[PDB]
Amino acid sequence: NRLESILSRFDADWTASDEARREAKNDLFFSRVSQWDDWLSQYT
Amino acid sequence: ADDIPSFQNPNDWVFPWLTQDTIQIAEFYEVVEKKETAFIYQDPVTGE
Repeated sequence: NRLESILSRFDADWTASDEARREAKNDLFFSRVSQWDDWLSQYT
Repeated sequence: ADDIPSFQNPNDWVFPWLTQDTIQIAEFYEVVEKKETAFIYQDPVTGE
């Protein structure tokens, strides 16, 4: 019951702030590691 | 908290956003002038 409420709050908070987190993570990876964000569909 | 309020939707679905709150309530402010009454007293400390 308590865990259910905690997980519901966490799921709402996680889903409500997805695009910004994804874009910020992409920015961090682009600025720190490398600048060729083509890991997917590579090696062909 | 058992009934879900609703109102006009200010925002728009114009982006690939995942979810929305979809819970909107409104507040209404108004101002009136009625010329209400007032009381005049005498201050115990000073005669004013």
